[PDB]
Amino acid sequence: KVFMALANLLAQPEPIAIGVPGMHQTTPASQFSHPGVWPPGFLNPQLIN
Amino acid sequence: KVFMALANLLAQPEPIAIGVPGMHQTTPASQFSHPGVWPPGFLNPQLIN
Amino acid sequence: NQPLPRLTVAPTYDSAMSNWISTTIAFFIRVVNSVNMTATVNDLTRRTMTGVMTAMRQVKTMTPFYIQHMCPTELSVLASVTVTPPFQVPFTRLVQN
Amino acid sequence: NQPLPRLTVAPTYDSAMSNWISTTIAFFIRVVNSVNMTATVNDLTRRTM
Amino acid sequence: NQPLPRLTVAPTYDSAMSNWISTTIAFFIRVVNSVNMTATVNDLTRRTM
Amino acid sequence: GDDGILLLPHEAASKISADDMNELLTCLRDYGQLFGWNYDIDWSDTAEYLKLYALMGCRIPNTSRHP
Amino acid sequence: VLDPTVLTNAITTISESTTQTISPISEILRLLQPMGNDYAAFWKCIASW
Amino acid sequence: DVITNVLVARVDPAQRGDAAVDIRATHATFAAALPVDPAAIVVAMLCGQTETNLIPSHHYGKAFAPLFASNAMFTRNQRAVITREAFVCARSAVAQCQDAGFLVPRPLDALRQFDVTSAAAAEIMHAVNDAFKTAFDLDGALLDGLALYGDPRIADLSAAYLQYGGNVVREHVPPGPSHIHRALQQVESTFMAEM
Amino acid sequence: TILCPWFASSEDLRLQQVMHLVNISSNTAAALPLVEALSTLLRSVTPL
Repeated sequence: KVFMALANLLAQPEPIAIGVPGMHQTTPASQFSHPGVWPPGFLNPQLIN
Repeated sequence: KVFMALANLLAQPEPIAIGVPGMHQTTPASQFSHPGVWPPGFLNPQLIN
Repeated sequence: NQPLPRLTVAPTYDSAMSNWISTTIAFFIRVVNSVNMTATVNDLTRRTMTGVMTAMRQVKTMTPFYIQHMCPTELSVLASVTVTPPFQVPFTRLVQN
Repeated sequence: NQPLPRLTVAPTYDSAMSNWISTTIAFFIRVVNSVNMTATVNDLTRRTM
Repeated sequence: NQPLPRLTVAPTYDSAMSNWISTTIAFFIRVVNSVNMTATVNDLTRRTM
Repeated sequence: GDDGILLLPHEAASKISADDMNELLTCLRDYGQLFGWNYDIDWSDTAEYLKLYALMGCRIPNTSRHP
Repeated sequence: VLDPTVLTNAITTISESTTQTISPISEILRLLQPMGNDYAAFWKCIASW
Repeated sequence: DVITNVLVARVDPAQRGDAAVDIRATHATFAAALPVDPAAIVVAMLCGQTETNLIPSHHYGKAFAPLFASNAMFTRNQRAVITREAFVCARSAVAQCQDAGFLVPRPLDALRQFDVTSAAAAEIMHAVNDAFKTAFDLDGALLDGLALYGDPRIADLSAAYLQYGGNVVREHVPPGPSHIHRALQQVESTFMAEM
Repeated sequence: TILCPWFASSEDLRLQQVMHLVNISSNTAAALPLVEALSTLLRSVTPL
């Protein structure tokens, strides 16, 4: 919820991958409440360019 | 009617095809009332990945 | 169906409707606890709706015992007291032909 | 054109509308920062535009 | 965790809480002093932030 | 002025025994006897600093004070 | 006999009859029925066998 | 290892045909949340202060002193013996009227007993609980929520939590060694010889 | 020969709390009295 709060408000400058099809970069961080919907760039920051 | 009622609710998140001709996964459980319309993935769950 | 036992511990959960309830709810818990639901459902409400189902799964009810052991030996008697005898066709568990 | 999604939708930047907007803003951020605008407009209100 | 201190107590920055504070301030200054925020926000009010 | 609030320490403030407080105010009333100071001690667990009142952190406007 | 008070006491521990009333009250709105209905549709369903 | 659910059941999934199925279904989940403002915390976690001459060893020794002079530290300890001995003697009351229930000795098994239903054991365990609270003079919620599901016949208290990677603990609590239950077992043994 | 019976074993204390979690409701309105029972004692005896 912290990580997808900054990643929410920067979507045009910095996009990162969201694994699940229902959620996107501009999805509100209140909804990121399941362990499987964690962004793969948040688990492994090496994945983010 | 029980199987298709769940299958209606997850049309895009579980995008599976139904082998009855002319008919789709957005077809309700009220329609499935004839034995030639039972899905072949319901007949053989090995067709469902 | 089966004949009626003495109503002990194991002949109240051995029923096929106890088999049906305790596995449908066990399936519908991992539906709401899946990955795709959280676009609308919250973590509290995933933890709440699970709690509703696992209460519904574990409410002691005797209607599986009735439908397994008591209801046929009532329908067999009530068939012979109606003026119109029961017209009945056979059932089919997913055979399609 | 893309087909209709049946999932939860969020505003994305991969569309051609967003490709049109975010590249004509990127052109007028160049006109404002161009040499013809440099001598005329004050610098601190040039950053404001 | 640390054991209960035996001497007179003072506000100090060694703590992991302070390490959480002094590094999340250090990131958000780099948010303010980023290329994605330099061109938008005035230099007189970036250093105010 | 003549009146003022006495405060108890935050550790054992509200958990003080009333039998200990009655032995305090007996000694405080006998303390002003060394000066002739008749202390008008009140122990009603309410505030009164300069003719203004309280009850559980709610200011009580004395309507009888301003007729 | 058919008495819904056992499951009502079981669903009361997670009831939350206040707000965010979307999901759990819509259950018991069609599940409680103290004076809502008789249990006819159950026995009508046995009699059809 | 994200703790998705914390799971506690009244009925164990053993006598019920319930052991192989998932632990989200075999237990009940603690669904609670506290939406605390981060705006309130930042101007709290970066904002509090103490006085200069404060030493926490002296502060806490003065502070915790009026709350350890009381006897309430020992009250819940001597309710746990009562709660356990209410639980064993009501487990044993149900499992002796049942035929071959839990592993309890059954000295009254020569006596006739027919109605072994769920409401039968409910009218036993509540009759134990009402005759246990009256005997030991307590008005608390002893054994009351244990009959919530409607089945005291199968009642073993268990606790678990399901981590996200399929892991589980399932550390279930058995009852401790009883003393009044073994007295009742001796009273029932000398009953049959001296009816 | 005093006899002041107070202590339970750790097995007896953990048995009581599971039944205390059984007797409680599982919603957020029943665990809210517990988190504020300790929060009152946290405000009561604190340096901060």
